[PDB]
Amino acid sequence: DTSGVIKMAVKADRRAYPAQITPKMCLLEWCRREKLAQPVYETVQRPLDRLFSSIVTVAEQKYQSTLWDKSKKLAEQAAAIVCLRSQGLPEGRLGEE
Repeated sequence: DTSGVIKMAVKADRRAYPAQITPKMCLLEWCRREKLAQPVYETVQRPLDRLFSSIVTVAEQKYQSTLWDKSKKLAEQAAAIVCLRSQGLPEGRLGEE
């Protein structure tokens, strides 16, 4: 139910333009709207490879990509995508009310 880790093969990409909606923004809005504690990101490293991964915790469930990134920032975005994408949520859409 809320134990272990949910995983997806996700590699995040850099922002195409500075005003782009990122998966991290979508995950904050979702947690806000669902009345959940904000996401908690935890960095995992493979220093010999200069590799990074991130585990994101949302509603007591851990989320993580199956892929490592050279960027800590991109690994956090990848963890956010797995969280959204595995739940059927949009990763580039926010509400204007």
